[PDB]
This record gives sequence, structure tokens and C-alpha cells, in this order.
Amino acid sequence: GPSVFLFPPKPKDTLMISRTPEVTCVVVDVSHEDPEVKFNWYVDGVEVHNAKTKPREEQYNSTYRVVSVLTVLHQDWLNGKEYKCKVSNKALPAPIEKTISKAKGQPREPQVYTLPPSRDEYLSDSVSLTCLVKGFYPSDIAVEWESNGQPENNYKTTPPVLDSDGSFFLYSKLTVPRHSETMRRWAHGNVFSCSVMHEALHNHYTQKSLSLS
Amino acid sequence: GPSVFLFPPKPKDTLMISRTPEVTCVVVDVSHEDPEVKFNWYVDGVEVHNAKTKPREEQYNSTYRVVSVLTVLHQDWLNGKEYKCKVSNKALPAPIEKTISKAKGQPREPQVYTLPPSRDEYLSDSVSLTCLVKGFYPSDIAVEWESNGQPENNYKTTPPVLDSDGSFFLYSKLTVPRHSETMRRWAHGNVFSCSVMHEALHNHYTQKSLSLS
Amino acid sequence: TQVCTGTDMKLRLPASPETHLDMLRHLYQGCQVVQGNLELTYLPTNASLSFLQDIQEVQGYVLIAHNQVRQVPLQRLRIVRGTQLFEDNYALAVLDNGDPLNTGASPGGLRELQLRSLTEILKGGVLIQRNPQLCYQDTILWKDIFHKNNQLALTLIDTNRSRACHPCSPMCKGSRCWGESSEDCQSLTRTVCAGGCARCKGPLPTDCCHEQCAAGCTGPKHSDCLACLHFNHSGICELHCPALVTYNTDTFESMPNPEGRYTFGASCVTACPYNYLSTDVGSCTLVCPLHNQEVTATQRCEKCSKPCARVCYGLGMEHLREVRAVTSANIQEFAGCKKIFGSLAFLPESFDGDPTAPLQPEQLQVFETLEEITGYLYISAWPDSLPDLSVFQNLQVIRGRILHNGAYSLTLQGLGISWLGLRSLRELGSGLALIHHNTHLCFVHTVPWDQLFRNPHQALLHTANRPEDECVGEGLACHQLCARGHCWGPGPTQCVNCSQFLRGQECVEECRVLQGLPREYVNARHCLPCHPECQPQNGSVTCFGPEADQCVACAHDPPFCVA
Amino acid sequence: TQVCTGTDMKLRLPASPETHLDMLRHLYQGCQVVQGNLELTYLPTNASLSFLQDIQEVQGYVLIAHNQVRQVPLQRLRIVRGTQLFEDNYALAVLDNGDPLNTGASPGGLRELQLRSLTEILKGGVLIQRNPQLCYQDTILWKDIFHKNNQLALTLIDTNRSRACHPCSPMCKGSRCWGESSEDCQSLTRTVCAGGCARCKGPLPTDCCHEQCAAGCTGPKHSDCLACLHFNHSGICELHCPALVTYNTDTFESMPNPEGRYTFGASCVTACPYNYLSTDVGSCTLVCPLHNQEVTATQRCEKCSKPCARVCYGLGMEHLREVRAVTSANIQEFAGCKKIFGSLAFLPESFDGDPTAPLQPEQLQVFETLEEITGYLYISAWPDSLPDLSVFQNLQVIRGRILHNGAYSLTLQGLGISWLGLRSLRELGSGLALIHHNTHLCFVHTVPWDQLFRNPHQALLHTANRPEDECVGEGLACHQLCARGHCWGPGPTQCVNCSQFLRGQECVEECRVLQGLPREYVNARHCLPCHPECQPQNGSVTCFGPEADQCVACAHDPPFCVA
Ligand SMILES: *[C@@H]1O[C@H](CO)[C@@H](O[C@@H]2O[C@H](CO)[C@@H](O[C@@H]3O[C@H](CO[C@H]4O[C@H](CO)[C@@H](O)[C@H](O)[C@@H]4O)[C@@H](O)[C@H](O[C@H]4O[C@H](CO)[C@@H](O)[C@H](O)[C@@H]4O)[C@@H]3O)[C@H](O)[C@H]2NC(C)=O)[C@H](O)[C@H]1NC(C)=O
Ligand SMILES: *[C@@H]1O[C@H](CO)[C@@H](O[C@@H]2O[C@H](CO)[C@@H](O[C@@H]3O[C@H](CO[C@H]4O[C@H](CO)[C@@H](O)[C@H](O)[C@@H]4O)[C@@H](O)[C@H](O[C@H]4O[C@H](CO)[C@@H](O)[C@H](O)[C@@H]4O)[C@@H]3O)[C@H](O)[C@H]2NC(C)=O)[C@H](O)[C@H]1NC(C)=O
Ligand SMILES: *[C@@H]1O[C@H](CO)[C@@H](O[C@@H]2O[C@H](CO)[C@@H](O[C@@H]3O[C@H](CO)[C@@H](O)[C@H](O[C@H]4O[C@H](CO)[C@@H](O)[C@H](O)[C@@H]4O)[C@@H]3O)[C@H](O)[C@H]2NC(C)=O)[C@H](O)[C@H]1NC(C)=O
Ligand SMILES: *[C@@H]1O[C@H](CO)[C@@H](O[C@@H]2O[C@H](CO)[C@@H](O[C@@H]3O[C@H](CO)[C@@H](O)[C@H](O[C@H]4O[C@H](CO)[C@@H](O)[C@H](O)[C@@H]4O)[C@@H]3O)[C@H](O)[C@H]2NC(C)=O)[C@H](O)[C@H]1NC(C)=O
Ligand SMILES: *[C@@H]1O[C@H](CO)[C@@H](O)[C@H](O)[C@H]1NC(C)=O
Ligand SMILES: *[C@@H]1O[C@H](CO)[C@@H](O)[C@H](O)[C@H]1NC(C)=O
Ligand SMILES: *[C@@H]1O[C@H](CO)[C@@H](O)[C@H](O)[C@H]1NC(C)=O
Ligand SMILES: *[C@@H]1O[C@H](CO)[C@@H](O)[C@H](O)[C@H]1NC(C)=O
Repeated sequence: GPSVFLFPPKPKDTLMISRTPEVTCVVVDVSHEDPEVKFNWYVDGVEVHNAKTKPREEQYNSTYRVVSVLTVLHQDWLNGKEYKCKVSNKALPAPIEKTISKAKGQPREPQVYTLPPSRDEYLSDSVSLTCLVKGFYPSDIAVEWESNGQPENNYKTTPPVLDSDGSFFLYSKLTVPRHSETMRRWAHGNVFSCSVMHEALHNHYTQKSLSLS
Repeated sequence: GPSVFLFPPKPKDTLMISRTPEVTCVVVDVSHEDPEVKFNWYVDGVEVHNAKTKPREEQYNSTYRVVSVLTVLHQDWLNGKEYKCKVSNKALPAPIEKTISKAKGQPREPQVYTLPPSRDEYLSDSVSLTCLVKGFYPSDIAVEWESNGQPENNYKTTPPVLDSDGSFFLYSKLTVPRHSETMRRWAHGNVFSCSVMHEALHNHYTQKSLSLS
Repeated sequence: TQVCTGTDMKLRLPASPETHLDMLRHLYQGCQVVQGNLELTYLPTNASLSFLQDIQEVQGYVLIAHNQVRQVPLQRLRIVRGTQLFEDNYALAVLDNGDPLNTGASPGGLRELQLRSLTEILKGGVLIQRNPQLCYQDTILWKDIFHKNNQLALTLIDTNRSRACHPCSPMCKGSRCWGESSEDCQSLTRTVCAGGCARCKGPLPTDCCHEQCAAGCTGPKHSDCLACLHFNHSGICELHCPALVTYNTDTFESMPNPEGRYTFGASCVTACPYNYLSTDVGSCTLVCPLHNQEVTATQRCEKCSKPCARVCYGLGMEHLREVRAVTSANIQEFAGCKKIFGSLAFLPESFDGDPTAPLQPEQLQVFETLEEITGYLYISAWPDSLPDLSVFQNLQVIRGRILHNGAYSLTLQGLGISWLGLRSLRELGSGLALIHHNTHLCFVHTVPWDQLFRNPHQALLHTANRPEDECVGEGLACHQLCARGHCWGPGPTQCVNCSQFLRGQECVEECRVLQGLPREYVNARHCLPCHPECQPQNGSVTCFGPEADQCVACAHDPPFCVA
Repeated sequence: TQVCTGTDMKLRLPASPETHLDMLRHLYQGCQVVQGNLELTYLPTNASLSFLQDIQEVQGYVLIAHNQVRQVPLQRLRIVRGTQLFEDNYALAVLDNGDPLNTGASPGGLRELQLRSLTEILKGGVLIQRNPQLCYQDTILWKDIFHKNNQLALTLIDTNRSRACHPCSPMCKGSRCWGESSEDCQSLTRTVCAGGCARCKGPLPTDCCHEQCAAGCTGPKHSDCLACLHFNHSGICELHCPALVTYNTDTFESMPNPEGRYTFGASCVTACPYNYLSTDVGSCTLVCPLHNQEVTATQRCEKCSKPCARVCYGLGMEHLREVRAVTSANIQEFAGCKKIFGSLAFLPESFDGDPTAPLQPEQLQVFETLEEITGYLYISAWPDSLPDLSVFQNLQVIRGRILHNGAYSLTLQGLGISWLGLRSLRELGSGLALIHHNTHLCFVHTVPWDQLFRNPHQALLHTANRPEDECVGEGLACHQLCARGHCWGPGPTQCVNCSQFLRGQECVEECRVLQGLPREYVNARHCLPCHPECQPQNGSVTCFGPEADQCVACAHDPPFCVA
């Protein structure tokens, strides 16, 4: 039978006002024989009727993929309301219900620290600008890069990890390729900036600078 | 019905000779009513009869947990042999078979780089010694710390992450608490050393040093 | 603005008349105490002198000469101390001031002095020659104004006129008035006091002023003075400010005094004004006393424990104290000078003889090491060969502790220059800038002169240079990379604020990190060379610093290198 | 070892006899060329002198005096150049050498010279006085050995004896032998040559030696010489080594010569031996020529472009060239000297008078700035007050370019010292160390003397100090933290190699990072103070460096601080 998977809104959307967050309910392995899927959304137990549904997206293994999108409010998600997706199909003996929400626990503020590459990394074909994010909670967090105010998009962030104390930590790795424009900006000492967006941050935002020597 | 989960040997065991690696086959949700579980191990399709089995380990949810341990050879695992665990129980309509092996692909050698903490991290209650491990393959890798030749065990390592190129990268974070003995060694400039153990490394080992200023 | 400097151009034809008027405006605007000389000269009839109204004290002398204007509003002027004296004799000098040649109506020349408040002239006398149309200059009885001391100070008053004068107002004492109106009645504060009183507000004993008062008073106390005979210490008139230290009695170890103060003109002050020097003897001054050495801490003078380190003396100082200009006889004296304790003047005789030899364009290169001029810079002549003043291209500060004609720290007139070369100049510590009649000189309004000044009275006076319009035509402008479009000249070298990066003197947009012919590294927006034994790196930085221990790779040594 | 230094103790009673024997052993062991003087003195009968066997050349003079030993194995000795001369006259001096007082058997004294190879004495004469038992010293005909030049050089041979001598061997020419055996037949290489030949291997013209040969030859060429009259340039005997430069002909610009070489004694060499100085004139020397200045590059001499910077001259140099010791008359001359170009001697008269005044213990503190002594250090007297030599506690190098008695760079005898204070000493550039008869001196075998030497011939000669056993009792040992157990004295200051960390002079196990009273930071195993305006951090480091821009937090400035 099919299988359901429910994703939260992007943390950047949650915190920025003019960005619309949305809880997304995916349905995979929808049979060729029984494609009719039906969704019911619930907030703290109350149906919505607001969400919309993307069309059938056929996949490689001859199955459909139906995706229901429920656009949510910033206050409701941040205040811990449960978003519940009830999928129903003929191939399912019983309907599938999945509930997502804000992580429930003590909120804690991140500490952002930028580390420069080690001298040895410069011989390789790329140098890595590291941005440590430490002691935060919950794991929902958005991390970007930018130099001279312009976003950079060669960065790879790890999944949050549980520290011995309970708070979360992660690293981000902005790859600066050899011969790259982002490299010339780095060697000229231009300002590279690691932006962070998290709930407990005052104004839901802090960013740390970083430059050469 | 029950559920099976098969774990590989520790990467440190695989590479060190006098350490015995072992593929471990866990069985959870073994019913109170049907505890009789039976294991068959296979290497490249051939039964073994060598593994041993730990006793019933009862859990919080009134289920047993049976664990079968098959001690493996270093050559056989490193040369990509498939280790297959066939669990059989009355509650299972059909027996469960699970196959683990070395990751199949191009092997690549890690590059180890130690980064010191940022100046700002020193105000907090602990400073973090970072050890970047970059561009390696496969993900099986073991990372330790040690100062003055003595292992340190306040470190937290991320899961390997896929880089844009295909190789893996990760970070490790040795926490040096305020007032800690590991802190006095750090402020006195003693040698902290990030040990790495990976297949593609020559002699299956490389370690990078790190000290203050 | 309470305090302004005076001038020392005594009776010399000002260069440009427009600037002379504006100069006096900028200088005495809102000024109440002239530390120096009040020199009003060559002013035309249609001239406004309202800025002079608030002048109360003049430390030096007062010279009113060669003016077509009809009166000067110096009613609030109470005292003239006369530390300097015109022609080494007079505190007050009123000379000429009359139509010499050819309508409308009215005549030219001064009319009435109207120095209503002037009741004190400590050191000095009076000189009034010619001045047809000057009336009531013989009705004064100056020996009331002259202090008890230096009374013998001369009086020499010409009473030639080209017109007759009315009698004084009937409200005044007979033959006692500065003008025909009642408000011009002469106030008398000496020779009409009780007993041996130098100053008083009346003939009674109770009317006598305190010992320390000058000119007059509002009461018997030292707080009631109109002007302090010596020093104004926080409203009180005293003989000397409190010393900075008091000595032990049994020993004589010096102990710092909290009540100590510094002497600034005739005023006790908690600290010396900007650009002035603080001394151990408790005085603000523009040159250190002899045996002392200038050093910062906050510029200050300290007496030399070891030999006073040798320094460079410019014009107006030491052996050059009486030297007019830089010539072949002294040009070598500035060999490799970073800082010149004096002034620098370049007159047509600099580049001509005086059986001395004329100066040559290459000799001027000596000043390329010069970073600071304490005094002033004056250039009335400069070789047609040279296009600019890049000889002075490393000059950062012209402090102006001395000023040409008492007014201009920087002067540039009558030159064949085409742009200013002073790319390193950041401060005109004092005095005005005068740049006029440089037929070819562009790049004036390109300079952010506002940045260079440090007090309100400073300003740039420019006229008769090449028109800004004419400069735009021909395609002259700051180089692309000059931030805020501020530059001293054309090329990239002449930028004020470099937009991108600095390769020595050139302002360039790309240092040679990553694959430059000689590899480089950045450091505070400066390009700098990587150590030669560093190995050139293709698409990655070559070094973190200048040394050989900062390479990425070597040419051939645990951190260092050794090709 | 081919080359060793000689000595300059001419005829002075050696301090300790055991060390004198060992000293000669260490010195001439395997030595073939004595750059200096061969001085064999006060040697007893039961003494072995086998180390002398390989000596071929002596640049200076040869002095054999006051010896009970019966012969000296100098058969290979071919030439004595005699640059120095004993009593300013003699290259060869054989004096005394005989039993003076009271069995076993045999008598005392030298017997036969046996200088079989000695066929050249360039500059100098012969002196043989007394030496009862000396035979065949009148059978030599020295004017064959004396070179053509300085032939007049004196000969003064006493033939007193206490025994008779056999005839020479019948194989020798009549009255031509250095001893009664056949192997002692006198070889004759002058006055038996063809024509004006100074040296030859026979009477024939073809037997004559080349012009540059000395003593003799194996053939007519300059490669067949037995010893070079002037310089040995790669097997060839020449008059002068090739200059380092050759001059232009039309100009006279100097051009470097690849064939150039330096003069080292009588040898052309590609580079100067260690501890010697290289000069522009192409010579290895132990003192620079006059007008030159010592500087490294590799120590070397350069002629002074500007005034030769003033340096400190010790004993044996300049105005102190003929001064015996440090006294009250010269102690002040070393005020704040880092490096002394000369020697330092402290004799009992240093601390006594000579109507001069005696020296006092506090005056010696002057040397606490001294880091290097070019010459030598000799201390035969030192105040009982002081326990050690920590006056010299910052002395790093005693180069030994001059040596006491030509042998000892460091000497310490007859002192009430209890330990050596020289915690900074790392190098004895040359010469031996002699430490003996210091009744209370411990901490000798605690010093790793092996580290301090730089050539084979160096060694420590110690005797008659306080026994190592007696020192262990009483509980004297290196402090806990002295690495490898090497120390110059008791406390933690006196460690050689600090196990943990160095707080100035103390070797301590814990710097004050993390909560020290004045916070600190480490730098190459040194504790250093954090800037005062840094804020003390509880359980975390306080600063990365000395400056105020390296703080963790401040006391009160974008990177800096300003309490
Ligand atoms: C037939 O073809 C379909 C279409 O590809 C396959 O569907 C996939 O099924 C797997 C099942 O394991 C899905 O895997 C899940 O991925 C989740 C996140 O990945 C998606 O979301 C991000 C964010 O939007 C996307 O960028 C990304 O591309 C993916 O679309 C994980 O979170 C899931 O893990 C959770 O479930 C496991 C299992 O219970 C738990 O143990 C974990 O703790 C965790 O809670 C899960 O791994 C996959 O996403 C599906 N594809 C797509 C496109 O969605 C079918 O698998 C294939 N055939 C069969 C036989 O399944
Ligand atoms: C009744 O009580 C039992 C006993 O606790 C519970 O059993 C757990 O069941 C969960 C099922 O999700 C198991 O979760 C699995 O954990 C694996 C790794 O964790 C174990 O291994 C490490 C290394 O030895 C141990 O240190 C650690 O403590 C754990 O023991 C994961 O790798 C698994 O993920 C894989 O499966 C998912 C699901 O298909 C895939 O999507 C992933 O891609 C991945 O391949 C999995 O998450 C858990 O380990 C079990 N406990 C124990 C102790 O083993 C029962 O869950 C509980 N009740 C119920 C209703 O289950
Ligand atoms: C010797 O020095 C003393 C002072 O050191 C001087 O006496 C008086 O000093 C006071 C201040 O110390 C002066 O008062 C000021 O005058 C200026 C005008 O020049 C005003 O701008 C000041 O502020 C006023 O205006 C503000 C805005 O409305 C108000 O908020 C404020 O309350 C003030 O009213 C202030 O009034 C004063 O002018 C001098 N002089 C006199 C006569 O009072 C003395 O004159 C010096 N010379 C001597 C003693 O010979
Ligand atoms: C002037 O200087 C020259 C040399 O600059 C000198 O001539 C001969 O020089 C050679 C080397 O240049 C000498 O040969 C050596 O002698 C020593 C012994 O002192 C040996 O140890 C050397 O090595 C030998 O032994 C090795 C181990 O078995 C062998 O592997 C090796 O092949 C050698 O056999 C080497 O032999 C030589 O001794 C000198 N002297 C002579 C007479 O040859 C010359 O003597 C100097 N003085 C003058 C010209 O007056
Ligand atoms: C007028 O001036 C002339 C010259 O300046 C002088 O000689 C004459 O005495 C003056 N007249 C009077 C009345 O003083
Ligand atoms: C630098 O990289 C470019 C890449 O196009 C390559 O062509 C060139 O050969 C490289 N130069 C060196 C010196 O490695
Ligand atoms: C022996 O020596 C004495 C003094 O040394 C001397 O006078 C005497 O001439 C010597 N005898 C001979 C035979 O030379
Ligand atoms: C430092 O930490 C200890 C922890 O026991 C605490 O007692 C002490 O008060 C702290 N000191 C300061 C100055 O914070």
C-alpha cells in the first residue's frame, strides 16, 4: 500500500513575515490501479478546508505522487499547533494520519562562530569557510552565506546534532573553489557573512562576519 | 510483528588488526507470546554457523531483544563480502533477511584539517576544537581525540554529509569545558591531536595536530 | 569662536581684494578676543564690517590704514594690551584712509573712531596721520586710557582735515567725545579716581576698582572687572594662574596640584586649545621653550633628559628666523626631513639670483620625505617645468602654528600649476587656505577642503584660477576608483580615499592575490608582496603575510622556506 | 684533527699536573699541524707521549723544558716555521730536564732529541741549556736546517752532561746523528745541493727542490715538496693563495674570482674553519683587521662604511692589551656590555690593592648584561661572600678565540664557590675547560659538558673539587623540573632544559593562563603577561598575546581596550 510523509515549513519561511510557510503532505506509492487520494487537514483537531493539492506526479516506478500543501500562519506554527494530515485511499485498509508540529521543549538561543580554513586546506582544489552554530534549541534553523551583501550558494550544512547537554549544534561548509570568483573575494579580504535564522534569536536573526587574516 | 536491524562492524575494528570486528543483527519487538527466534548467517550466499547469540534482553514495552553477533575477518569485510542475517520467528509470516556489506564505489582518501576555536567562543562555558574531515569515501570512518598521547572523550562528531562532488565530509567538535583539565592543557599550548582512521588512508591512519596560537 | 587669531600683514597690499574681505569675515566672525593684531586695511567704501562688532579685547595692536570705508564698528572694544606694537611703538595706528582719485554722491574715508568702550591701553601709544574726514581725534585725553605704566608711550595725532566737524553732544563733558552723538561721550576711568587708583567707576573711594582690574569695573571686587589686567581665572582676575605643582617644604619634591591651570593668552584654562602645546611650566604655546622637545601623549613639550634629538628648522625659526624664502643657499638643509619646525616659502627669488644662485626644479625633490610642516606653506613662484606639487606628495599636516601674514597656512598664487599634487594632506591645523591666480590650475573643487579644517574660522579662499567649467571641458576628472569622487589630481595615484586597493601609491581595483606576476596579499586595503621564497599558487592565495613563515608553499626551515 | 692549536704557557708551572698531562693528550691527539707552539713542560718520568707522534709541522716555536721524561716522540716533525719565538729569539728551546732531588733504578732527564725529520727552521734559532743526559746535540750542523734567510738566527748549545755518549752509528756521516742508532742519521737538505739551491734531495742539479719547497722534496716539482714554504693550495706549494677578486683593467671594478681562496695558517682553503673569521682580503683570522667590524651572514669581518660602532674590549685587546686582570681601575669599563671583544681574568689582585683599590662583590654585578666573551674566562680568585658566578648568569658563548695559556677557554681554580651560576651558557667555541681545587664547588657532573664543546680536542679537566659523593650526601640535586636532569645549580632557575614552562628565569610547571593573579599566556614554553587592560577570565584563557588587541575581554577601542 501507499506510504505518507509529512514535512514541516522551511524555518526561513516561519520567521520571515513576507514568506509564506506551508506544511507539505506527500503521498508516494499511489497505485496505478487506485489513484484517487483524498486529504483532510486538521489544526489542533479542527479541519481547515484551506489547503490545496498538486496534481498527480508520476514517478519512475510507475506510481503517482500526490502532494497536498497547507499554507500556515506564523503565529500558529510558532505557538506549537499540531498540523495533521489524513490521507485516504482504496489501497489503504485504513486511512493514514500523520501529525507534525513545533518541537516541544525549552527554547535556547544559538551562538554563531565563524572559523577560517586551515593553512593546509589551501593546497587542495577548494577551501572551506566554516560557520559553527552551537547550543540552540529546537533544531529548526536556517543558515545562509553572503559576501558583500550577495548570497553565496556553494555551502553544505550538516544535520543538527545532540550535544552532551541537550542543546543542538551543527557546522556549515561554504566551499570556495580554486579559481573561483568567491575565492578572489576571499583572498582580497572581502567580507564573508554567515547568516543564521532561529526562533530564540532576538529578531529571529543573527549573522557573523568572516574575512582573511 | 517483530522488526530486524543489521549493523556493520565499527570502522576502527575493521582497520586495526588486534581488534575483532563483528556484524551485529538486532531483533526488536519479539513478542512475549513467541520468543523463539532463530538466526542463519550467510557470507556471499554461504552459511557460516560461527556466530553466537546473546540472551533475551527484555525491554520497557514488554518485548524481548535478541542480538546475534557474527565476528568477521578484516579481509572479507574490506573486500566487499555481503553479510546476510536471516531471522525467523512464529509471529513473522515469512522470515526476515537483511544484507549488509561495504559501501560499493570509488574509494577516496580523507583530508584532515584542525581549526581552533573562534575568539568569541571563549566567553562561553566551553570552547570547541574542530577537526574537519573532507573528501573521503566511503562513509565508514573513525575519529578520535587525544592530548599528550592520552585519549580525550568530550567530542561529538556529525554524520558524514554528501558533498557537491560525491565525496563525504564531516566535522568533529571536542568540547573543552571551562575550568576543565583539558582546558588547562589547551591554554598551556599542549598538543591536541585529532586521530582519523579510514580505508583509503595509507596505513589506514592519519592524525592532525592542533595547539593554541 | 570667543577667541580668534589676529593677523600680521601690517600695511602690505593684500593679494586679492575679494579674499581679503572674506578672510576678515571668516576670521573675526563672532570673535570677542583677538589673540594677535586687529588689522583692517585696504577696505573699500561699499564694504560691510559687521563681524567686528563683538570684539572686546585685542592682545596685540590695532591698525586701521588705507581704507575707503567710513566707519569701523568697534564700540565694544574695551582694552588693547599691545604685546606687539606697530613700528615697535604704537598700540593704535590710524593711517591714510581717504579718496586719492576720481559720480553718485558722498566722499571716501574714515569719519569717527567711535571706540566708546576703549578705556585701557596697557602697553603702547597712539598714531593718527592724515585721515582727512577724521573728526574728534583730538578730544580724547589719551592719558586716561593709557595705563599708569608705560604712560610715556607716545602720542602722535595729525589733525589735517578736508571738512569741519560739529561740536560734541551737549550731554558730554567739554571736549570729551568719540563722535558728534551723545552715545559717543568719552568715558573716563583714570585721573578721576580717589587717591592712587589706576581704574575706577567714579571719583569716590567706593568707586575705585580692584587692583587686578583693567579699563574699568562694575564694583570694588575682582569679579566686577571689565577686563583682567593679567589673567582670567574662572571669572576672577588674578596676577598668575595656579601652578601645576606645589613643592615640598622640607624636601623640594614636586607634588601635582589639582588647582593648577595653564596660561592661554590672558586666561587660565584647564587644558590647552587644539594645535597649541602644553608645557611643564604651565603655559599654552605654539613653540616649545628652549631646551624642550615636542612629543605627544596629546602634543606636549618635555625638557630633554638626554641631548635634544636634532630636528629640522624651517623659515622663521633659529638660523632661518630672518630668512625670506627657500633658496639655493638653504635647500640642502632639508635633506631627508620628515618634520620641519618652521615654515616654507617659495618666492620668485627662490628661482632667481642675488649675487646666491637660482634654484632648479630637481632640487625641490628633497621634500618628498616631508610629512609635517609646523608653520605654513607659501608658494608665489614655482617652475613652469613642474606641473604640480608632488614634491610635497607625502605631506600630511600643515599645522599652521605660524601663518603667512598671520592668516594663511596654505598659499598658492601666480603659478603655472595644472593640479595640486598633495595626495597625503589630511589636516590644515589652523589658518586659511588661499589659492588664486593659477591660470592653469584645475582640481580645486575636487578637494574636500571641509575635511582639512579643524576650527570654524578656517576656510578656503579661491579666485582667478582656471574655471571649473573650462576644466570639465578637456575631460579632466577624478580617476574611476577615487571614492566619493575626491581627488587631488588626474591619475589613480591622486585619489583621496581609495575605493578598492592601494599598490603603494596607485589606487587599483585588483591586488595580485591569486596568480599575480609577483604574488601579493591584502592588508587593510593595501596590496603587499608575498615573500619571494613563497611558491606561486595557481588558483589559491600564495601567503598570509610578508614573511617566509606565512607561505602556502616554499621555493626550497620548519616554518620558513629557503628556489 | 689534522690541525690543532698550540699553547702559550711558556715555562710557567702548570696548575694541576694530572690535567696538564690529559690536556696535552686531548690537544695533540692525532694532531699533524700545530697552529701555535708545541710546549712540553713539567712532564714526569712515568709519562706517555705517544699522541705527539703524528706532529709534522709547528707554526710557532718548540719548547721542551723541565721534563723528567726520557724522550719525546717527534720523529715525523719536519718543519718549524717559528712565527712566534721563545724569548723573542728561538724556534727550538730545550732547557733543564734533569733529576733535582731524591729506589728502583734508572735516572731522570731527556736523552736524545731524535728530530729525524726536522730539516727546516725558517725563522728562529736554537737554545739548549743544561739537560744533563742530553747527547748528540752538538753533532747537528744546524745551518743545514736553518733556511737561507734568517740564517744569522742564534745558536746557543750547552754541552754539560752527567754521562758519556757512544759514537754515532757507523752508517751515518761522521758527527751527523740525532741518536746512537742508525735510524737517527742526520738528513742534510742544504749546503749539499747543486748551485744556489736552498733545499734538495741530493747533490745533483736534478736533485734540487722547487723554489716553493721547504725542508726537502721527493722530486723537482712543486707537488713533490715535503712542506710548503708559504701556502698549500690543493697539493701545490705556492707563494700566495688566489685572491677572492680580480680587478677590471680599464676600470678597476672588482669581480668575484671562483678560484679565490682564504689563507688559513699555511693552507689555502675554500672556507674558514669554525670559530674563525672570514675577511674581504681573503684571510681566516681570530680578530678582524683594524677598521673592520664583526658581523654574521656565518661570522665575517666587514670594513666600516660609517663609524665602526663602539664595542667593548676585554683584556688582551686595545687599551687593555697588557692588563693582567679585572680590577677597580677597569671594572666600570664593562658597564652594560652585551659582548666583550677580549678576555676576562679575575686574579687575587683583583680583590686586593696595588698603590689601585681592591674590588668589591657588588661591583661584579656589571656583567649581568654580558652575553658573549670572544676571548676566555679565567677565575683564580672570587669573593667568599658570593656563592656562585650568577653575575655571569646571562653569558651564552665563550668563543675562545683567545685562550688562557693558549689552552683553557674556561678556568676556575681555588675558589670558595658552591655551584656554577652559568645557566645561559651553551657554547665553549674552543679550548678546554679547567675546573679544579674548588673545595666547596658542587654541580659539576650535573652540567652536560659534552653539549658545550664544538671540536674533538675540547674536554673538561676536573680534579680536587668537592667529591660528587659528598655532594649527594647533604641532599643536593637538580630541581624536579630540570629536563634530563641537567642543571647548573640547585634552584629551579638553574635548569638547563626546562621540563615545563619558564617564568622569566624560574622553570615552573604551571603558567598563569586560567586564573593566575596576573593573567598570562604561553609562547614557546614561556609564561608571559596578558595586557593589564585585558579582563581576568575565570575558567578560560585571558588573552592570545601581549598586546591589548589580543584580550578576551577588556577593562574599559575597536580591537584595543582602555579599568
Ligand atoms: C517508488 O518511487 C517513489 C518516488 O521516489 C519512492 O518514494 C520514496 O519513498 C521513500 C521511503 O523511504 C521516501 O523516503 C523518505 O524521505 C524523507 C525526506 O526526503 C524527502 O523530503 C525532502 C524535503 O522535501 C526532499 O527534498 C527529498 O527529495 C525527499 O523527497 C525522510 O524524512 C523519510 O524518513 C522518515 O521515515 C523513516 C521510515 O519510517 C523513519 O525511520 C525516519 O525516522 C524518518 O522519520 C524517508 O526516508 C522518499 O521521500 C520517497 N520519494 C519521494 C520523492 O518522496 C518509493 O520508495 C519507490 N519505491 C518503493 C518500493 O518505495
Ligand atoms: C519497543 O521497544 C524496542 C526496544 O527499544 C523498540 O525498538 C526500537 O525500534 C526502532 C525502530 O525505529 C529502532 O530504530 C532504529 O535505530 C537504528 C540505529 O539505532 C540503534 O543502533 C545503534 C548502534 O548500535 C545503537 O547505539 C542505538 O542505541 C540503537 O540501538 C537506525 O539505524 C534505524 O534506522 C533505519 O531504519 C529506518 C526505518 O526503516 C530507515 O528509514 C532508515 O533509513 C535506517 O535504515 C532505526 O531508526 C531502535 O533501534 C529499536 N531499539 C533498539 C534498542 O534497538 C521499539 O520501537 C519499541 N516499540 C515499538 C512500537 O517499536
Ligand atoms: C572671564 O571669564 C568669565 C567666565 O569664565 C566671564 O564671565 C561670564 O562667564 C559666563 C559663563 O562662564 C558667560 O555666560 C555665557 O555667555 C554666553 C554669551 O557669550 C551665553 O551663550 C551663555 O549661555 C546663555 O544662553 C543659554 C541659551 O539661552 C542659556 O541656556 C544659559 O543659561 C545662558 O543664559 C552664558 O550666558 C558670560 O557671558 C561671561 N561674562 C559676563 C560679563 O558675565 C568674564 O566675562 C571673563 N572676562 C573678565 C572677567 O574680564
Ligand atoms: C698539502 O695538502 C695536500 C692535500 O690537500 C696533502 O697531500 C695529500 O692529500 C691527500 C688527500 O687530499 C691525503 O690522503 C689522505 O690521507 C689520509 C691520512 O691522513 C687518509 O685517511 C685518506 O683516506 C685514505 O684511506 C681511506 C680509508 O681506507 C681510503 O678509502 C682512501 O682511498 C685513502 O686511501 C687519504 O689517503 C694525503 O695524506 C696527503 N699527503 C700526501 C703525502 O699524500 C699534502 O700532504 C699537504 N702538504 C704538503 C703538500 O706539504
Ligand atoms: C597739517 O598737516 C601738515 C603735514 O601733514 C602739518 O605740517 C600741519 O602742521 C598740519 N596742520 C595743523 C593745523 O596741525
Ligand atoms: C592554472 O590553471 C589553469 C586553468 O585553466 C591552467 O591552464 C594552468 O596551466 C595552471 N597553471 C599552473 C602553473 O598550474
Ligand atoms: C758546562 O757548563 C758551564 C755552565 O753551564 C760552562 O761554564 C762550561 O763551559 C760548560 N762546559 C763545557 C765543556 O762547555
Ligand atoms: C570562578 O568559578 C568558581 C567555580 O567554583 C566560582 O566559585 C568563582 O566565584 C568564579 N569566580 C569569578 C570571578 O567568576
